[PDB]
Amino acid sequence: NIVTLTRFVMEEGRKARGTGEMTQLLNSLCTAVKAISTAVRKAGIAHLYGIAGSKKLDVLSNDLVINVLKSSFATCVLVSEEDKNAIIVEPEKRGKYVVCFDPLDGSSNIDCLVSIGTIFGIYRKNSTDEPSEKDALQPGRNLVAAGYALYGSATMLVLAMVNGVNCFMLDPAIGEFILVDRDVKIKKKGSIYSINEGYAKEFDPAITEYIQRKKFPPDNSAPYGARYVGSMVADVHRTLVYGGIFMYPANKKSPKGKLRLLYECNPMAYVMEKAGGLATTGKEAVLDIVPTDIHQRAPIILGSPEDVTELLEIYQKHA
Amino acid sequence: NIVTLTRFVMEEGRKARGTGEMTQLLNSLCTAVKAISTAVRKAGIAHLYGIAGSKKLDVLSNDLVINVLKSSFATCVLVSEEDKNAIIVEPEKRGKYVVCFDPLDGSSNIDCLVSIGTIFGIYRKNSTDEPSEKDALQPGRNLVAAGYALYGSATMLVLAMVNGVNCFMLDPAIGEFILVDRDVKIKKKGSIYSINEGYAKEFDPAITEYIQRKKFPPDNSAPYGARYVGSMVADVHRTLVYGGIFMYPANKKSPKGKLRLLYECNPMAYVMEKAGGLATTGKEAVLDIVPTDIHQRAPIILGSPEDVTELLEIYQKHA
Amino acid sequence: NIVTLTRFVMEEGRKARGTGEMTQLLNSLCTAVKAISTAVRKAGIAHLYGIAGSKKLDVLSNDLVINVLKSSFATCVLVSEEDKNAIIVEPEKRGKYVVCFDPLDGSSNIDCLVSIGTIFGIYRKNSTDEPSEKDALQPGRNLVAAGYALYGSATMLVLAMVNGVNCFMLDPAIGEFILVDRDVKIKKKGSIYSINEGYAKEFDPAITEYIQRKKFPPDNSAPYGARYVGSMVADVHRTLVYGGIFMYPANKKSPKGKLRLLYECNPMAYVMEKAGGLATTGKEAVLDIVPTDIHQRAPIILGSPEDVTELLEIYQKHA
Amino acid sequence: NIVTLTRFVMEEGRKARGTGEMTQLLNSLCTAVKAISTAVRKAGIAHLYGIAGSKKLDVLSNDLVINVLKSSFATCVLVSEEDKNAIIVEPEKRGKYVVCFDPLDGSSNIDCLVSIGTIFGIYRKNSTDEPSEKDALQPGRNLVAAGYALYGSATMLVLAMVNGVNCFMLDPAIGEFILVDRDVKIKKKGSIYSINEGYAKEFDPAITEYIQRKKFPPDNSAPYGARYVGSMVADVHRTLVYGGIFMYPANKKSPKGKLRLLYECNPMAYVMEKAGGLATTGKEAVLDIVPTDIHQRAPIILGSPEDVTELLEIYQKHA
Ligand SMILES: Nc1ncnc2c1ncn2[C@@H]1O[C@H](COP(=O)(O)O)[C@@H](O)[C@H]1O
Ligand SMILES: Nc1ncnc2c1ncn2[C@@H]1O[C@H](COP(=O)(O)O)[C@@H](O)[C@H]1O
Ligand SMILES: Nc1ncnc2c1ncn2[C@@H]1O[C@H](COP(=O)(O)O)[C@@H](O)[C@H]1O
Ligand SMILES: Nc1ncnc2c1ncn2[C@@H]1O[C@H](COP(=O)(O)O)[C@@H](O)[C@H]1O
Ligand SMILES: O=P(O)(O)OC[C@H]1O[C@](O)(CO)[C@@H](O)[C@@H]1O
Ligand SMILES: O=P(O)(O)OC[C@H]1O[C@](O)(CO)[C@@H](O)[C@@H]1O
Ligand SMILES: O=P(O)(O)OC[C@H]1O[C@](O)(CO)[C@@H](O)[C@@H]1O
Ligand SMILES: O=P(O)(O)OC[C@H]1O[C@](O)(CO)[C@@H](O)[C@@H]1O
Ligand SMILES: *[C@@H]1CC(=O)N(CC)C1=O
Ligand SMILES: *[C@@H]1CC(=O)N(CC)C1=O
Ligand SMILES: *[C@@H]1CC(=O)N(CC)C1=O
Ligand SMILES: *[C@@H]1CC(=O)N(CC)C1=O
Ligand SMILES: [Mg+2]
Ligand SMILES: [Mg+2]
Ligand SMILES: [Mg+2]
Ligand SMILES: [Mg+2]
Repeated sequence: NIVTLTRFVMEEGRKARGTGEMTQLLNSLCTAVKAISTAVRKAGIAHLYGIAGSKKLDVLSNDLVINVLKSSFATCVLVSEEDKNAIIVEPEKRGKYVVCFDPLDGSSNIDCLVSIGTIFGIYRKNSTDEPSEKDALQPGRNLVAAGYALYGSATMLVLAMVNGVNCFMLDPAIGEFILVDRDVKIKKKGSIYSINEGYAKEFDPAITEYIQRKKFPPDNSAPYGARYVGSMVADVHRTLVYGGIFMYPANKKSPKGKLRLLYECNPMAYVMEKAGGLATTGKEAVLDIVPTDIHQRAPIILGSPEDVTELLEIYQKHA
Repeated sequence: NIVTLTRFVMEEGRKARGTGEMTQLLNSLCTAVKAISTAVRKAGIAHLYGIAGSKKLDVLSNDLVINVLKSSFATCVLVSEEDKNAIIVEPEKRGKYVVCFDPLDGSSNIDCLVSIGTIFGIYRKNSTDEPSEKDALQPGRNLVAAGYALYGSATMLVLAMVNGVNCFMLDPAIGEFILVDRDVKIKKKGSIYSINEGYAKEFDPAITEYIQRKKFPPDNSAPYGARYVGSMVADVHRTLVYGGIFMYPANKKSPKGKLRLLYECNPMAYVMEKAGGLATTGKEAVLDIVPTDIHQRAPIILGSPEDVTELLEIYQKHA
Repeated sequence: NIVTLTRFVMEEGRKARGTGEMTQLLNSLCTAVKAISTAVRKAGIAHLYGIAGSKKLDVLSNDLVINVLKSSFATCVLVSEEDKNAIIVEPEKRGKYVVCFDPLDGSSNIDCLVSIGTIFGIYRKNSTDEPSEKDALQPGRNLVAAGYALYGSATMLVLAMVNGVNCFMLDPAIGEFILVDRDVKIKKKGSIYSINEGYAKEFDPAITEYIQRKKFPPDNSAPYGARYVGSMVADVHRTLVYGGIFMYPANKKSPKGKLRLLYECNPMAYVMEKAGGLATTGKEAVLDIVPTDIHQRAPIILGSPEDVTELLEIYQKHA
Repeated sequence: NIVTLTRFVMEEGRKARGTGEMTQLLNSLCTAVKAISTAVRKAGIAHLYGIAGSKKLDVLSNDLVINVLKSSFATCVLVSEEDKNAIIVEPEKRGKYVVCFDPLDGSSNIDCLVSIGTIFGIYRKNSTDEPSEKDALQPGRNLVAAGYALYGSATMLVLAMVNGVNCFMLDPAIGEFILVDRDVKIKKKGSIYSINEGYAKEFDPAITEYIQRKKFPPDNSAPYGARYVGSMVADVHRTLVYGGIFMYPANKKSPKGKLRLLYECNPMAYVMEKAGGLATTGKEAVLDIVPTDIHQRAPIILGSPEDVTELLEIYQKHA
């Protein structure tokens, strides 16, 4: 039997005996992602170019996520990469979930048709205080659900929750995601490393050494191949699906790293851990950082455990 | 006024006073590419997964190109990356054009949702001999038309002919490509370099030196950023659209390079030259190589002229 | 706030405090209908016509409904117009719902591109006996849910449940139904009558008289217009949405009428009553017939109450 | 070999040795019709209903036809049901063709999801005068091409030209029409008659008699079935494809009939004659009427020759 995402979410919801609030939240997200995907793939562009005489994607994207999420009646605080402040949802529309998201990531690559994606993280609100931005400032270890949709050759939604990681391909003919990979586990050790080497001159010494190992294995094994798409979601997904390592460590231009903690790193740290991989800054597990700002950045190295561990040891060694 | 690809091909055809054979050829290709794109984006996958109880993409892809091209009644010799021998078309279906193509490229990246593409090159048959594979063995300088379709965030067809390079976005809602960039010119000098550094230990000395320049500019300018998707069509298109350099030089694993001369390098060499860029092996212009085998490989460095020229000078210097 | 069908079903489910079984059932149906719609509108037909070298719609249709419904884990007995016997679902896949449906209706009109549709009725299984066909033999008054999807200019799903009738337009771009008409009420009296007059010579005398009234109003009011598409779902939907009357009374060729009781008449009788209209055979309310065979037929007159009542009075008068 | 509409138009163009102007015209139309079809089937409606916070179909429809047709550079005078005056195209955009069209017909049926369609007729401009509305006032016998697209269960384009009638199904997955019926011939005699009987009290005496024959065959043959969708394009297409007769004769409300001569009747008269059928007002062949106003109406009876002839004889008899 074929399993759609809507059924998958619904059975899981039933299993956990939820009141169905989170299920509605997940149904919404899932709707939002289909709307973004159709917009990404440029359906209807001929209208912009005057086919009948007569918004930018990342703005449209953000607006779909915000409106559809408010529509779920399941959230109370949203954080979007696109908005300077946490969005507090209106009382009449308020539920218990806090959702951090990046509506459209890798848009420095929309002119180039580069694979892009949406990243989401979902927290339960615990405090009884009138909902506020501090509700977003929870370490990633407290995620209830997290994943991303990727708009690449095809569109996939990957959703990690307490019980594993699942990939659902979008069948754009019928507007339905199809379970295709169940209980996904990253391989222990990979063959690909993924970093922007253009920063070779700002790299710290453990990264420099690690890059040399990959190219000239001190033990005379096969050198890793290199891949760097420049879309976190594209690169992380290849990592998840094929193994290897993905790095965005701190550099002089970005001394606390470049990627964002709340709505890029953490979600991906979460998918990686439930898939058996690791996600570190080099000094600490990503998921254990207690954030202090909703747009805080962090360095991140993630992927196959043996690989991330080999780099951690090099950071350790450079005491 | 909006301009579709079908109208663009047709006006150009009219302008050149063609008998309309090449126009039919280009209309077919354009159809084929839409069929591949819908298959790439996985429409109808739910059927494979048993939505109603009850082929691989690159095989499907190849079959669409062959059948649609035969359908144009405009070709006599096809070369596909997927077929060991040139396909000679049947007399009743025979026209004057020779088409070299790669039906689906970067499929080592379909499990990973990596952007993939189709690359085509079109030659006129000149000899009067019964059509044969030697009809494919023409230096790329003799191309009449060439381009690629990219299946990335969105689908684009790029078509270069004697009079410039044009990009047409696919609007999947109505099955129509829309002219979006006219007369495209690569910038003289870029900021991105694109190579698989995992081969750092097989690289020849001009490549090694060039990579160091990009990372540590001897003149203290800004270091290039690195991008490597691992799909020739994705990487070349970013190059075309944003400038920079793309390299696949020879290595010990691949001593004559890896990419294919007839249906990957040449088409891209052609798009690059009509867009004002360069495409060299390091010793000679790609388009001037007289091929001797339909699956011959060549090293290729291509992109922005100042950039390719800086590398050529380093090859020259290492006399 | 926009309301999708998935959210609508889910909130209603929550409201009724269901265990979510019926919700899964309704989610499935809703999926099935999108798959049928894409097949109806002929996506992918080029493959049948050899675009890459190398089932009938109503068979495909039936198979989608059966497989997707089994997939819901919510049903135990299915009745399809297409299957001679009730389908008993397997124990491991068994739930409490009995679903009578017509997978694709008005296919005598697929060669002609006539609007066609899917009709469904859902009963709860009450008896404790090992599920069997008698579980389908429930008067329509016991329906829990019922409606149809129409594949006409656009695709609409209409769903009637205890609390009213709702119409959801399919947005085929994102595979999502959008609530567009809430709590739909048929108008008391209409201006259109819908019957196949080609049977004028078999018509009983109350129908003959009623047809004359519509054309030559004995009171000198405006004569009704006539519409007869020949697709029950098309004609009933126009009735629902614009008012008037729809008739398929008994004739010599079909002495108990032509339409089917379990999976055409009853569902439509149910939509009509919750929308404020009537559905009679001429002697009794359709919804009160206790069926004795799963493929039993019945005469049906349905639509706006004043209109159906005017015809009932004529049947009464012809004592 | 599969045949797309674009190839079909192009080969025919080649065969007739056209300069390719009409080919561009037909390519445009074909594009326009795909844009209308996607709009009809309501892709993107969720945007109207606020999926991201934040025109009517027949207006949109009209605008697509006008802009795409101007885009062909092939026309000089357009007549649309929607515009009070002929549209004269601008000199820089001017070609030789006159196109009469009805952008979206049967919209009195968009609330009801009734099958609707677009009807077009194409004339060559013969006079040398500065193009004007009299260029539209040509009897239908002078058509060069004519047909309609139908938005019904699926979308079909039917195109009649001097050499026969051809039907092309739209495959919405790839935005391509597929030849499915070649050289279509209506059957000599049919079994269906199609008229709005609600006008029984205004009908002239030959229509009244003809209707009685269909229901009570004076020769004791089988009575015709009745079908009346209320969309000219739906009813005419069923007629073409299944045979029978379609009538919209004059009534007191509409003493010169209701349908329009330039952009409904004539095109359909033309398709019918090239398919072997007839199209009469009852006194004269539709195609031979010399129109005097661009929005002139005419009575029309059309379909299978034996059938139209049986009605003509009854009009003759009622001397
Ligand atoms: N659809 C679902 N899938 C997986 N887990 C869920 C789902 N719904 C609820 N849960 C678990 O049950 C908790 C409470 O559910 P709720 O009543 O929906 O807020 C959630 O925070 C999850 O831990
Ligand atoms: N559609 C077209 N676009 C651009 N150039 C064309 C086109 N059709 C023909 N040409 C030029 O005219 C030559 C002969 O055309 P043909 O008669 O189509 O083989 C082609 O090889 C091209 O050089
Ligand atoms: N999604 C729903 N929409 C409307 N009514 C429902 C829904 N789910 C359940 N109900 C009502 O609750 C009953 C039991 O629900 P269930 O536990 O899903 O079988 C159903 O038979 C309906 O009467
Ligand atoms: N694509 C076509 N299909 C069928 N007939 C055509 C086509 N193109 C041209 N013709 C015939 O050739 C005439 C002149 O063509 P043109 O030069 O396109 O205006 C047209 O009016 C038609 O009679
Ligand atoms: O150009 P850089 O510095 O290598 O940045 C690449 C990163 O930038 C982003 O687009 C911005 O978030 C990421 O998706 C991607 O990983
Ligand atoms: O793994 P490598 O050796 O870097 O190869 C990448 C290249 O391989 C291909 O997929 C094979 O043609 C190209 O599209 C791409 O440029
Ligand atoms: O040709 P008839 O006898 O008027 O039948 C029309 C009816 O037939 C069906 O196609 C068969 O169920 C109905 O949808 C429609 O109402
Ligand atoms: O309601 P009536 O008078 O039967 O009109 C039906 C006709 O009206 C139109 O919608 C108006 O052109 C036609 O397509 C159709 O044949
Ligand atoms: C496209 C445009 C751009 O600037 N890049 C990032 C290097 C792209 O991929
Ligand atoms: C996906 C799968 C694979 O092996 N790679 C190439 C390194 C992918 O991108
Ligand atoms: C199409 C084909 C057919 O026989 N009819 C029913 C009268 C159609 O509508
Ligand atoms: C829909 C709405 C309307 O008034 N009718 C025409 C009788 C429809 O079909
Ligand atoms: Mg981001
Ligand atoms: Mg290749
Ligand atoms: Mg039926
Ligand atoms: Mg009209």
